[PDB]
Amino acid sequence: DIQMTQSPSSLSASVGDRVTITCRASQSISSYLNWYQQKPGKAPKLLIYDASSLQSGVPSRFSGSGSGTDFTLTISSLQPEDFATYYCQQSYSTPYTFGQGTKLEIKRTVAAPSVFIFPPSDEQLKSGTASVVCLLNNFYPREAKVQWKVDNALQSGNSQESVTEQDSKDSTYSLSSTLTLSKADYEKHKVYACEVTHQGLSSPVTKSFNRG
Amino acid sequence: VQLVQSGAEVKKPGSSVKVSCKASGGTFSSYAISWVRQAPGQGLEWMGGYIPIFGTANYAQKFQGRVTITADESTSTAYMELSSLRSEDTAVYYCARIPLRWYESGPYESGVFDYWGQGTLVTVSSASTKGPSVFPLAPSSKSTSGGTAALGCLVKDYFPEPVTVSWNSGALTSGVHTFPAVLQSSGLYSLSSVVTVPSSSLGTQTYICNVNHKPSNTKVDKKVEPK
Amino acid sequence: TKCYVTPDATSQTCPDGQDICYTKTWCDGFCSSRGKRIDLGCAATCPKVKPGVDIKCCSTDNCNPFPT
Repeated sequence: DIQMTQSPSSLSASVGDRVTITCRASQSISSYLNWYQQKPGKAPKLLIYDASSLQSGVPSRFSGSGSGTDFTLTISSLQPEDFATYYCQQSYSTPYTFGQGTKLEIKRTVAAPSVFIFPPSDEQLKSGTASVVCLLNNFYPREAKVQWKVDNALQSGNSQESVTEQDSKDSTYSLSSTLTLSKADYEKHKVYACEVTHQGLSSPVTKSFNRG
Repeated sequence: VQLVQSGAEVKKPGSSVKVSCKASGGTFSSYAISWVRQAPGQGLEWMGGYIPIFGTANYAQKFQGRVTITADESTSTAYMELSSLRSEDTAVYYCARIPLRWYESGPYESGVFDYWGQGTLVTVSSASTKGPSVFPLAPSSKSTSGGTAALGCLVKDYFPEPVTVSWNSGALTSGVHTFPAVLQSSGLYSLSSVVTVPSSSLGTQTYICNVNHKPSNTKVDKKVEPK
Repeated sequence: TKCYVTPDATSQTCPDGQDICYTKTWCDGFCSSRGKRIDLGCAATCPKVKPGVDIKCCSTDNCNPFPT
């Protein structure tokens, strides 16, 4: 099937900026490439069709250009409404194929995370279940690392990570790595610490809870 | 032109789903109704399309024999029925109008989706409806400032995804970070909502969270207090 | 006054003052395997033409038709 690859997988940029998103086709699709925008929890919306044509009611800021295999989307004046995943979908072949999508973020000042460790609640500890949640709060570069060291032993393969979408006012991010350990291995240790490695942090910040 | 699809559907491995897509304001015949599924945090995948005028349905090779697309001009409603549902079929399903361009040979489809419908989510799992277990997040051992006021509630072991957590019934909006849900091997989901309020502001205001898992009608409010 | 319009491709009462039916024909990429993209409709002036556009304008009713 015609394979289409949008190159700017993620592209952070300020509202006072102009952004261009690339989509490459495996086959010459000529002027048959449509452009769409998907905001979270919302269905895609067609911005540009037939490569350059713009649908009725689409901010002129949105301009599209290209032919053959290489195409470009120009968002012109970024407005907060214009920050979302954008998709390129050819119209040349029966197997209609889409690009992976490019997420437009808000370039903000580098902000360091606020690290917090939450010990297992006794109500949960009654059951064999024991969960330890670590919270990084308001960090700008989303790229962040979390380690889980118990009694100074790195703990890999026992934690799951969930990240919040960029905040509205702060334009920052928040992360939560919850380690899952049976009541047994829990009471079988003393130190429970969370390491945090981030761009804004000069030194790794490792908080700790010693209750065993 | 508007497209109004079915509601969410929870289905088991091997089961079959049929999703409604209702077209309004536009000529249903002169148009074509395709379908495109979006797996969680994934891209969009064309599943197939049906041009009523021709009555024929063009299906992708993948989904050939499992997808059956139908149209009822009477109700101007279009239907996508996927069978042999697998876990990986857990995704949002969208219905989209495709304009038709008239060439000399015959009316052909223009691969532009001018209109898209409110998505329908089909969640395929071998799990059954389970209510969540709200567990509280205690502070940073009454810290001086390394704690500020980071408190929260843990929503764990809840199966039908929709789950809504709020603080002080809407009084606490600033500083609230309800996280995205994460699926565990158990086949159940876990979520956490953590609020960064003022440190000194702790007994002054009682901080309680409000869980609403309507699938199992479990509305639980648990107090969050230091130690 | 009553000619054919492409997108719905039905006999659509042509609007007041408009008594034409342009059968605009031109070739796109797939002109090779499909044929000239056909375009019918209404007008009050035989529409203008581009190097590859060709247009036959009826003046009677339902005479802006498409080959099978």
